[PDB]
Parts: sequence; structure tokens; C-alpha cells
Amino acid sequence: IDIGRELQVAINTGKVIIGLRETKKSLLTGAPKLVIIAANAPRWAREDIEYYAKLAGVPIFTFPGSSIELGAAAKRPHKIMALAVVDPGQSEILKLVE
RNA sequence: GCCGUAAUGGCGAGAACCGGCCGAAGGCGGGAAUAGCCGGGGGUUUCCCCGGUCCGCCCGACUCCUGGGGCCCGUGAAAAGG
Ligand SMILES: [Mg+2]
Repeated sequence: IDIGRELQVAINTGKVIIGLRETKKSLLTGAPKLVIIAANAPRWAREDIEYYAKLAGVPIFTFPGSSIELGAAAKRPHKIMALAVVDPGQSEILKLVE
């Protein structure tokens, strides 16, 4: 699976929440299906997402790139530490879960 | 894309924008006009009385405060006290 191509499909067809602060809110208040975290996320951010996603029962996929590379894989000109997939519109981004 | 600077620029690692919190030198009132000063008088040995002590602008530090940026094979004390 190409992570980037499927992420751009989930963004444009479904509902994708982009950014650490909004991802945390979705985990705490919403019901996201998958959370993706960049490999070079800071220790404080990784532990926060790991803890909240655990209590929320949401799987975490660690993107194999930096937050700069995750942003490029989402066709964004900015970093993305973490993003939450709430709706996989026409992609199979949920294939990353297993 | 959007927001900038004297200059460097800033943002999903959270921008613009809106509301708030902490927060200088110093300003202003009180001190305080009763003082001091200026002018006009009367005493005596330094005392008493009278009038004014205003309006509107500008420059402005080497003094005081604040923040930004840069440099170092150089990194710019310690303790009492609080
Ligand atoms: Mg200049």
C-alpha cells in the first residue's frame, strides 16, 4: 500500500483531522478510527498520543518518515506530527492498522 | 497560502483574527504652596503684608528603561542576605 496516495484520498473523500492539538481533542472527545504519528515526534507528544489512544481504544500507526515527510505525503506544505483518520472515504488507509 | 520587520522573518511542532492575564523607565493626583522664585510695599536684625507663579507647541540626550539581532578555540565571579 502507498500510504501517501491513500491518505490524500482519505483527506479529500472522508474526514481527516490534521495536527497534534486537534488529534488529541478527537481522541479525548470524538471517536477516531486510526491515529498516525510521525517517527520523529517528540517524546512528550508520543507518550501523550500513546496514552490517550490506549484509553480510547484507537490503534496507532507510526509513519515511517519525519513530520516533514508526513506532510508531503499528505500534499501539505507544512509539518504534520500527528493526524487522526475519522472517515476513510474511498481509501483503505485502515489497512495500516494490521 | 496567509501575517510581517530597522534588519533577520513567522505558522498544523498551531498562523491570521477576537477576547483576556502578567508586565518598565516614567506620567498624573496626593505631598504642595502653606515651600521656593519673581515683582510691589512696611517693619526691624530678618519679621509681616500684597500680586504673579500662565497658555500652546517643538527638539531631545552622552541620563534612564525596554526589546530585537549578531560574535567567541574568548562564555563574561562568589558569598552574605532575601
Ligand atoms: Mg536600519
